[PDB]
Amino acid sequence: DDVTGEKVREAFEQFLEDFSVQSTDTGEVEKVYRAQIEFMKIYDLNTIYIDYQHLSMRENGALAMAISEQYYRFLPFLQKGLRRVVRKYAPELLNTSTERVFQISFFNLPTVHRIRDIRSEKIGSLLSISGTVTRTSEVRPELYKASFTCDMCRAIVDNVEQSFKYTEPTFCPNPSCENRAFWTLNVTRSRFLDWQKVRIQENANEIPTGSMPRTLDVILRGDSVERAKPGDRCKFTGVEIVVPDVTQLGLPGVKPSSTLSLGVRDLTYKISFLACHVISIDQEVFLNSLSSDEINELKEMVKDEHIYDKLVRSIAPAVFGHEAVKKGILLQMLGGVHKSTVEGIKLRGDINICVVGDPSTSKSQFLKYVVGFAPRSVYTSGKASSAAGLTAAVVRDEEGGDYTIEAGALMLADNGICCIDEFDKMDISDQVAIHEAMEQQTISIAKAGIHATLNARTSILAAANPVGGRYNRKLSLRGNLNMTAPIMSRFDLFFVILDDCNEKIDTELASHIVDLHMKRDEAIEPPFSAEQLRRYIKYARTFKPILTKEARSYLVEKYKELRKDDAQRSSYRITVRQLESMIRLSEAIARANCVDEITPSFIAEAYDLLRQSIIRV
Amino acid sequence: IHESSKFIDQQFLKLQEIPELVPVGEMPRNLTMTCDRYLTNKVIPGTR
Amino acid sequence: SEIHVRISDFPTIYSLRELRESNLSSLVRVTGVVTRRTGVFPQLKYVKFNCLKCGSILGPFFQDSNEEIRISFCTNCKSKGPFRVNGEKTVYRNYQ
Ligand SMILES: Nc1ncnc2c1ncn2[C@@H]1O[C@H](COP(=O)(O)OP(=O)(O)O)[C@@H](O)[C@H]1O
Ligand SMILES: [Mg+2]
Ligand SMILES: [Zn+2]
Ligand SMILES: [Zn+2]
Repeated sequence: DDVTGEKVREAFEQFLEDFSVQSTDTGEVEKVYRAQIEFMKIYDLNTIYIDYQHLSMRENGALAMAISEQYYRFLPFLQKGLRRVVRKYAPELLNTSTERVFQISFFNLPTVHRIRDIRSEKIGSLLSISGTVTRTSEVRPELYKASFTCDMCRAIVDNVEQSFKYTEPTFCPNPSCENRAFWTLNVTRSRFLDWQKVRIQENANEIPTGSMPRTLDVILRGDSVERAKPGDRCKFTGVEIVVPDVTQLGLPGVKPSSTLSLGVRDLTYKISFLACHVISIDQEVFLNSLSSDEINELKEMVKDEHIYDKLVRSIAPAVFGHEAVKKGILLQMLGGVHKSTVEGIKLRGDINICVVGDPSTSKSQFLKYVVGFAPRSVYTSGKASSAAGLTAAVVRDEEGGDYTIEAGALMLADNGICCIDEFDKMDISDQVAIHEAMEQQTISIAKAGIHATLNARTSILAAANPVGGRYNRKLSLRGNLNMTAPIMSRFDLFFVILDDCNEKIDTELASHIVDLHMKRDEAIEPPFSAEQLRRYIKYARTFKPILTKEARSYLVEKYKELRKDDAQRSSYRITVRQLESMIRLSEAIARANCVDEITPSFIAEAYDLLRQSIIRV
Repeated sequence: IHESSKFIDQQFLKLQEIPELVPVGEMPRNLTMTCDRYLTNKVIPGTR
Repeated sequence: SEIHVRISDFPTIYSLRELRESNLSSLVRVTGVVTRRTGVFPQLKYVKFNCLKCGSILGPFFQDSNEEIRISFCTNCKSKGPFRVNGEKTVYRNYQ
C-alpha cells in the first residue's frame, strides 16, 4: 500500500467537508461545495465541479500541487473519498435507481498549454489544451465494469471492473476452479461507459512559422461526450495519457523493450489526452442568456430612430466608400426565414452574394472581415481548394484502416457565412460541385462504403475578379464573368465594384488608409462594437418576420415594374427567382430594424438594393 | 498418385438480377453459382 | 414452427445520436432514413451438429443469436473431432 495516497485522499475528504468561503455580499458564508452536492443531487447529476482555486487556496496549494502533478494515481483515491463524503452527507443519490459513476471535472486551471506545447514530462498531470475540433467519432460503449462467466465451474460473476487492459477474475464463485479459461461477458449484467475519440487540430494563431498544424486525439467519457462541434474552437481539461502505437517501429532510435523464452514486448506509445471538461471557445433562451446590462443597452439600441444606418456604418470599419456592399453583407449575416412547403419544397432562407470588382477594391478585405467575426464561418481561396475541401470528404479513420467522413468547408460553415475568395480561378469541376450543393443545400457522399446524407445550410459570399483582370466598359456583368447565366440566377446580389479617377475620393481614401496605418486603433471608430453587433444579430435572428397582407400587393407591382424595366440588356434578366429574392431581402431588412411585420418601406429598401445592384451596360 | 487419378471440370458463374427490373435507389443483387462436368462453358457472360 | 410479436407505439422516441449507453438492453423507438441493405442471408436457427464418432447426427440444438455454440465434448461418447453442421437437416432463418 501507499501511505501518501491514502493521506492525500483523506486530506481531500476533509478539505471538501469543511470547505468555507464568504458568498458575495448575500448568502453569508456558504459552503458552496457541500450545498452544491445536494443541488446536483436534485437532478441526480454525475459531475462534481471542482474549481481549481478552491483546491489551491488550502494547504498553501500543496493539495493542488499533489493532485496536478500525480493525478493518475490519486484519482481512484479521490473517487473513494467522494463516495465516503456522499456516505456521510447526502447518501440519497448514491444508487443509480448500481452506483452512479460520479465525474470530477476540474476547471479554472492557471494556464492552457497548446498542442505544440505538449511535453513528455508532464504526462500523468492535469492541464488544459485549446484546439480546433476537426474529426469526432461515434458514441461507442466502453467497458468499465464487466460480468464474467467462468468456462470452468460455470456461473455469473459481476463487479469485475475493466482496467485499461483486459482483466478477468482469478477467483471463482466455486473456488475449486481457480481457472480462467473462457471467462465470458454478458450484455445484461456488464457495465459500460460512454466513449468518444475526438481529433483536434492546432489553432491557426498558434501555428509555428513554417510548420504544419500538429493534431491530437482526445478521449471523451461520461456526460462530456457529444459536446464538441467540428470546426468549433474548444478547450479540453484532463490528463495526458499514452496509448499503444504500432506504427513507430521502423523509426530511427532505440526502442523500449522487456525481457522475461524470449519474453519480449515491443514497447511504443503515442501521446493522447483524456478530457473531463470541454467548453466551446426561442428568443427567450437568448434573452435569458443575455445579461440585463446588455438587455437595457439593447432596449435603447432597439428603440433608436435610425438603427439601419447605424448598423450599416458599424459593419466593415476598415473599408471606406462602399455602403451598398455593407448593407448586403449585413443582410447576409442576419439571414432569412427558412420556410418549408406542404408539398416538400424547402424554400431558401439564406442570402448568397457574389461580389465582383476591379483589383484592389477591398473584396478580399470584406471576406477577411466577415470571417473571424461571423460565428461558424470559413474563409477559402479559389485555387487552393477542392471539392473534398469545400464539401465533405472521405478519409481513413486511422492510417491503414477503414475510411470515414471528413468535415468539409461547407459544413464547417453550416448556418454561417462561407467566404470564397477568387471564385473565378477555382476549377470548373469544383464550380459544378459548389453550385450543386447551393441548389439543394445538401451534399451527399456515396464512396468507400459510406452513403451519408450531409446537409449544409450555408450562405455563400463569393468574390471574383472580372475576366482579364479589369472590367470591360463595353461588356455587361455577365459578359465580364466566366460563370453561366443560371449561376447568376441562383445568386441573389451582384455588387459590381468599379474603380474611377475621382480626385476627391482618391484623396479621401488615401487619407483613410494612411490614417489606418497611422492610428493602429481609433483611426475610425464604428458606432457599435463587435460584441453589441454580434448580440444584436443573434437577437434579430431569433425573431421571424412575417409578411403583412398589404405588403404583398406592393411586392406584386414592384415585380411587375422589375419585369417591365429590363429588355424594354442588363446584368441579370428578370425572373421569378428575383421575386423570391425580394422577400429574401425583405425578411433580412425587417430583422435588421428588429421589426416583426413586413412594411412597404422594407420592400422599398430591397427593391432599391436590387435596382442599384443591376448595372446598365 | 496423380498419374492414376481422374478429374472433372468445375466452373464458377455469377448471376445478377436483370438491370431492367431493379429498384431505382438500390444496387443490383448478384448470386454466386457453381457448375460441373458437361454444364461447363455453356454460357458466355452477358447472356440471359 | 415459431411465432413472433411485434410491439408498436412505444412512448419515448430517441434520435440515433441520443442512444448513449443507458438504453442498453432496452426497448427503443428510433426513426431515420434507410441507407444500405445487405440482401437476404440465411442464418442458422435449428442447427444439428453431427457426431461422426457416434455414427450419425446429434440432436437439433437451438442456436443462440449472440454467438455460435460449439460441441467441445460429446455428452454421449465424448468426441472431440466431429462438431460439423449438415445444411440439409439444419433449419435456417432469414437475416438482413
Ligand atoms: N475602399 C477601400 N477601403 C479600404 N481599403 C481599400 C479600399 N480599396 C482598396 N483598399 C486597400 O487596398 C488593398 C486592396 O486589397 P483587396 O481589394 O482586398 O484585394 P482584391 O481586390 O484582390 O480583393 C487592401 O489593403 C485594402 O485595405
Ligand atoms: Mg482579393
Ligand atoms: Zn472458475
Ligand atoms: Zn458422440
